Amino acid sequence: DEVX
Amino acid sequence: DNSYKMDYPEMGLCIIINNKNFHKSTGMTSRSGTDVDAANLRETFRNLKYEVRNKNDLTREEIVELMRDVSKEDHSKRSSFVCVLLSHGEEGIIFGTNGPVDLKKITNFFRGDRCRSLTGKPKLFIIQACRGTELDCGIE
Amino acid sequence: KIPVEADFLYAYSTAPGYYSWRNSKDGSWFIQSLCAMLKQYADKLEFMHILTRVNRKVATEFESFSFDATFHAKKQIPCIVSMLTKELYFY
Repeated sequence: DEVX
Repeated sequence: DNSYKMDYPEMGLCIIINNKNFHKSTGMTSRSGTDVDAANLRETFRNLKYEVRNKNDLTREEIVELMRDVSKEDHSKRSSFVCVLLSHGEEGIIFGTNGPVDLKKITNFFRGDRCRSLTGKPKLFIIQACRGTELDCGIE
Repeated sequence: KIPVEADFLYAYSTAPGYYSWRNSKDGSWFIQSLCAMLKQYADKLEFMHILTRVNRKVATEFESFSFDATFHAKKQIPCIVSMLTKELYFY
């Protein structure tokens, strides 16, 4: 999981 | 009549702006997995009879440029307009590969007086980007 | 004569001021849920109802994982902003  | 007339010759356009790789100078990390989104979206909207156009890694200028040109086209035979933006961002701003573009700016290209061919037609903007830095801790 | 901002719909992946989640291999929570729902209901439901399904899917079936306690076990709820004047169906 990664953020934008 | 209480629903949009979708019987025009073609369903409409569907611009998908997929930004994965950013310039070193910006300090923005690559958006891994965005290709899957770009690919998935392309298929779905294809099956909906839209004229899909994939644009990858565009600079803030190329984004405005594209939106400017797309608004100047004739949409009289088109039912709607869909615009998807996959990228980094913040409230009211989406990132081009070299810098931020405020949503309001590219949105204006399609508002009434600017794009008369789309007047009375649904202009949809689907946006996958951050809108700040808060985190939702959930409950239950 | 109608408003210039009328007939616009902004489907945001997350709530105002929040981060939005993306997965390295699966894609973003929002988009993958969006396409799923479109495929199944684009020929049965009105757009607003489809987006509501997406809200439930993203809000229910997804939760983050990370070794960084701060970004671990976080949730997301999309946000629909409609200024559409009529109902929208894809048929």
